[PDB]
Amino acid sequence: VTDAYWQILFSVLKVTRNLKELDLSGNSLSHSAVKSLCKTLRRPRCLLETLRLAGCGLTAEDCKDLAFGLRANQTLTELDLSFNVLTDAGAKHLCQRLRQPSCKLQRLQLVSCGLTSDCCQDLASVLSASPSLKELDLQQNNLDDVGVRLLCEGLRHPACKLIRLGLDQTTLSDEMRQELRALEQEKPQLLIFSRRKP
Ligand code: NA
Repeated sequence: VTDAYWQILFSVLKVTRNLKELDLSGNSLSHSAVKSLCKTLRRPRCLLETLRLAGCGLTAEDCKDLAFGLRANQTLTELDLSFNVLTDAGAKHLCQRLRQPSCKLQRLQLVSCGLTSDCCQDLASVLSASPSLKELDLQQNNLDDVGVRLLCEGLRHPACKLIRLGLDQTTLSDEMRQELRALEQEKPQLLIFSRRKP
């Protein structure tokens, strides 16, 4: 799918009304496509509350353009970036924006994005300073005890507001698992799920 097409597609979006959910999952988005989309997100009338970019071929550099295009947006509440090789570098660009008080995302999914323990400090930073984040899906990533313990510091922060955290506990030490279960009692309304655990 060619750049000229994308360019015209995102121009059609700016002039259609009460379009509140954009779902491009499955479409490979070139870097030209990703920059165009950053423009439709930076028009002040962007009525978009849900943006789904799962399995689109996004890379770390696309996260920079994405976080930049959302600096002046306070309407978007769902973002799906699952199934893109974003790496901890991509996740870092995103966190710098999610951590802003101006950003009020509620649901973020980063399922299967190639994240490791390296990004958990930037994630915990979001956890302990986000005014509206209620759902963070980190399933199907390679987080170990190093990373999860940094997440727990963000979870225990009295400002943290998460109610659902998708997190695979497959390779965590039993010490780690116990820390996670103790946190069910310090934060009674946080649910820690995993479709990968029976
Ligand atoms: Na925030």
